[PDB]
Amino acid sequence: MPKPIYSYSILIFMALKNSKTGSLPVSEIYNFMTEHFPYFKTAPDGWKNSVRHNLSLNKCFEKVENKSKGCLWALNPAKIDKMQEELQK
DNA sequence: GGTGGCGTCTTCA
DNA sequence: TGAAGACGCCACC
Repeated sequence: MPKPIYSYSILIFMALKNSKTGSLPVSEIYNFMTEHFPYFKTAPDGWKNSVRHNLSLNKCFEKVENKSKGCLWALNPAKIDKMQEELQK
C-alpha cells in the first residue's frame, strides 16, 4: 500500500515505547513494524538496513549491554520529548 | 545464505 | 549543516 507517513526514527520509537521493558533486539523491532504497518510485509528489501542505520546513527537510540546474539536497543531518555513531539504530526 | 552493526551516497530543505 | 533514507559492506555464525 502506501508507505507509513512516519520517519524511521518515529517507527522505531513506536516499537520501543510499546515494548515490555522499553528495549528490543532489532529482530523484534522488525516484527513490530510488520505487525503494525503491513506495508513492510511486502516492502522491497532494504528497509531493515535503514532501520539499523537509524539505530546506530541517531543519538535518539542507545545500544544496551547484553544481559547474560543481537544487542538490545533503548530510547535515549533525553530525546523522548522531541520524538513525542514529532509523533504528534 | 541470513543476521546485525554500521557505512556510503544522494536528495533536499 | 544536517535530516532523511536508498543501498552497500563485512564479520560472524
